[PDB]
Amino acid sequence: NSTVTRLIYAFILLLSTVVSYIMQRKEMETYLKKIVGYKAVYRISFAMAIFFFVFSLLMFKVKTSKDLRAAVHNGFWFFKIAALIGIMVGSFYIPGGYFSSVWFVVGMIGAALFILIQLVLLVDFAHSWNESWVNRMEEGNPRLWYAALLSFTSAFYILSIICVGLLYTYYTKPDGCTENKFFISINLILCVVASIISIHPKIQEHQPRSGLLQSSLITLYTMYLTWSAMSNEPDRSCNDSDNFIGLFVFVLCLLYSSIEKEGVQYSYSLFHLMLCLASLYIMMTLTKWPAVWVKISSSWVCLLLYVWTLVAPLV
Amino acid sequence: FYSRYSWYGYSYGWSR
Repeated sequence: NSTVTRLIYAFILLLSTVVSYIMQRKEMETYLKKIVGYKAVYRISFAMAIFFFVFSLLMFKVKTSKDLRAAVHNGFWFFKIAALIGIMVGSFYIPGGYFSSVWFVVGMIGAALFILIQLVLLVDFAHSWNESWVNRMEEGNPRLWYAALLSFTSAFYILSIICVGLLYTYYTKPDGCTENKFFISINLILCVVASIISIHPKIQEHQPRSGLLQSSLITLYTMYLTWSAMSNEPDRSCNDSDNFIGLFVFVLCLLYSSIEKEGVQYSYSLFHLMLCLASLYIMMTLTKWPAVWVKISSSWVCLLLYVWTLVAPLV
Repeated sequence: FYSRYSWYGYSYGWSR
C-alpha cells in the first residue's frame, strides 16, 4: 500500500505537470490574460514546491505506520487536493516582478539539486539492474540472460550513437558553432573514457558486478543532457522532443523510487523532498545563459559521479 | 568457479 501511495503522489505531480504544459500553449494566453503562460507556470510550480515541502516537514522522523501522521500521509487525498488549490490561488495573490527572478533562482538551485539526486538514484538503479541480471545469468539459463544483457547494452549504445549523429547534423556546422562542437566532443570522449573505466580489471575486482550496462545507461543519460543544453542555446546559430525525453527519464526514475508497524519501507519525508525538487526541476525545464551552463555542468557532474562511484573502491 | 573479467562484469556463468 505504501508503494501505491508513492505512485499516487507521482500521479498527482504528473497531472500538475501536464496542466503546466497545457497552459504553456499560445491559445491559453487568451484565457489566462483574462484574470503570462510562464507566470502561471511559475505559480503552479510554487504551489507544488510549497505543498511538497510542507508535507515533507510534516513527515519528519516518522518511523512507524502507528503514527497518525502515517495515516495522514496515506489518506485525505481530497483535503490534500483542496489545500493545493487554496495554495495555488494564494500564489496568484503574491505580487509579480522581483518575485519572478527570486523564484527563477530558487528554481535553478532546485533543478541542480534534483539533477544530482536523480543521478545518484540512476547510478544505484543501474548497478542493481546489472547485479540482478548477472545473478540470474549465473543461476538460471545463461543463454537467455546473456542475450538480454547484450541486447540492452547494445540498444543503449546505439541510441546514444544516433543521438550523437543527430546533434552533429543539427547543432554543428563545418566552420561554425564551435561551442556545440566543444560540448559534444567533450561529452563523447568522456563517455568513452567512462566506458573504458567500467571494464578495467582492477576496477571490477573491487566491484565484481560493475559492467558495461550501467556505463551505457549513463552514456545515454549524458547524451540526453548535452542535447538538452544545446536546444536552449539563446544564440540561434548554435540552437520539445528533448524535454519530452527528459520527462520520460524523470518518470522512470520516479517510478524506480516509488517501487509497516515495526518500520517504514521508506522515509516519507525524504521522498517528498525529492518530489519537491522534481517539481522545481520540471518548472525550470519547461521554459538564458544559466540554463545552458547548468545543463552542461550537470552532464559533466554526471560523468564525474559515475567515475567516482566506480573508482572510490580503488581508494 | 572460474570467474573471469568478462565485459558484463566479474562472473563465471560463461565458464561454469
